Amino acid sequence: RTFSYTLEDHTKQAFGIMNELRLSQQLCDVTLQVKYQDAPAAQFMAHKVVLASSSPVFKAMFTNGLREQGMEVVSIEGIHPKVMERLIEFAYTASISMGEKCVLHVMNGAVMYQIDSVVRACADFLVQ
Amino acid sequence: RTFSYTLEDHTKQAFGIMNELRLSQQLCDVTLQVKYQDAPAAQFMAHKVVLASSSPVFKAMFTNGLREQGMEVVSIEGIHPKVMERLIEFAYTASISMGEKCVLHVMNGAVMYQIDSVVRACADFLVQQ
Ligand SMILES: CCOC(=O)CCC(=O)O
Ligand SMILES: CCOC(=O)CCC(=O)O
Repeated sequence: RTFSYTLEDHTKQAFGIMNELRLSQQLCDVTLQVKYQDAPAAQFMAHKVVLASSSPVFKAMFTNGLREQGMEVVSIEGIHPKVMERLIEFAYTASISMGEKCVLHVMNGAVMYQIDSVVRACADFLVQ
Repeated sequence: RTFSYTLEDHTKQAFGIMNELRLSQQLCDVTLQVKYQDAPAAQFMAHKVVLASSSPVFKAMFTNGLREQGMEVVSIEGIHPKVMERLIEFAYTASISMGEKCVLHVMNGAVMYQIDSVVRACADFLVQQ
């Protein structure tokens, strides 16, 4: 015979533990340093493979050229720290929540990293 | 006003991409050397984050002390490569499949790494016969 099993919500469970390690700042290999004009400088630790799984730009960024081993600090301009936070939070939880006055900004940052999922979601809200 | 959104199958999508990165050996930070008895040696590269998310044992051994961040080679003992390769494939696909005269072996390695999900499924197959 042959025996097969599939834990249905495993990915949801496994991703929740991935977010835990991200808040616990454990097993991280990248540090996003965001700098926007007239904005406090931010700093976001994350896992390269997790961001690469949610954005083709993060994936192409971390798999091309000479990459730092252990911990790679990546400088980032053109996106506000608050927007870079919601993007990471979506990648780690598959959920994104902002105010009415920031959907356009989040949508723009979503396009900058080709997170197509929250691009279309921001579109449905703006033109409701 | 507020806006909320939830990609329900996102976690399945991102895990599929993470399985590709494993099969392409890109961004991997651990290499598991599995030599069981006299079986032919085998190596499995993976991401410590993914393994820590599916196994509390892998999480404990990757998030304690000072690990040489870069590419850690870890020797695995007491488990057969065919079973190990399947536990890794479960961690990246959430699906496991093996033979009948075999459920005992992957249940042991699953118990060895505290993957309760597939431990109960194997136990519920031995009882049901
Ligand atoms: C330019 C900063 O404005 C924002 O986009 C704030 C982001 C947010 O509150 O979700
Ligand atoms: C000793 C290795 O045990 C196995 O993994 C058996 C594999 C199988 O029969 O499907």
